[PDB]
Amino acid sequence: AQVQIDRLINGRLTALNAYVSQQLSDISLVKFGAALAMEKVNECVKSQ
Amino acid sequence: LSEYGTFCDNINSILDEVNGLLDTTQLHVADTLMQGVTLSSNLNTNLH
Repeated sequence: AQVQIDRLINGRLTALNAYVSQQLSDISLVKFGAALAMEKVNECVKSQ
Repeated sequence: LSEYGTFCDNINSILDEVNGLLDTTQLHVADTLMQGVTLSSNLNTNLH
């Protein structure tokens, strides 16, 4: 049962590593989107 | 490999999304180059 469960663990742990890499990459784009939004608030809304 | 099917679906989906971002970016660059560009119909760069 350990032999079959270890295959499930390696598959599910590999799936979590892939997901965590994806989420790290996506949040970097969200941070740059937020920086652009803050720049537009300051330079288009509060001032011209 | 069919027992690992979600890995290939994710790899294909991520590269398709990445390539969609490259396409969207190229359109935004081309739009930026063309924005406000007005030319005379009389313009002939062989003579001008």
